[PDB]
Amino acid sequence: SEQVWHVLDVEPSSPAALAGLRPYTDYVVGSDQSEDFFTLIESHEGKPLKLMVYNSKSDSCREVTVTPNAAWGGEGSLGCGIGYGYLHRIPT
Amino acid sequence: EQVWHVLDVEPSSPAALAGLRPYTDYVVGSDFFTLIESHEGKPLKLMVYNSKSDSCREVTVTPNAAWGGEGSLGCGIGYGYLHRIPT
Repeated sequence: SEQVWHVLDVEPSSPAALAGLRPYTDYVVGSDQSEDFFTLIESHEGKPLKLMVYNSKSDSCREVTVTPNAAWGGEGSLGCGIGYGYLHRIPT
Repeated sequence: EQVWHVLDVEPSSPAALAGLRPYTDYVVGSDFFTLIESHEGKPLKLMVYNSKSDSCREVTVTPNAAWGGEGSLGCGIGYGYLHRIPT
């Protein structure tokens, strides 16, 4: 129940991108109020969704607002990849 | 028709997190300072030209006056182009 979802690649102009979610430095640590991430994203299709987001480089938490939209034009409803806990990315 | 030249970009600043490339990026869309202030703690969509790629891309930055540093972006900005010479 203390699950963390690591934001990976963020497509340009995706719901995720408009919300300001940052590839590989941001982690979704909760909504603003008991549900997991995927059913939340599902159940807020077309509706704004508040999220609490930890960033590793700034080492700090912030509020972010996202509207999932399966019709944004690409894959999914957010247009990002997501990892469980932490995936280790090597900048090359 | 205005353009802003991105200069120095501090490590771990909102501009850095947005992926602003120092000295080669130019904000060419969506004054700029007012727009920054009015988006304190809020994502701002920018259209950015880079001079190595000769291509445009959408960037999203989230200014943060509290980022712990001067301003709320933590980059230097010039109007149009500032002719800096690395020496």
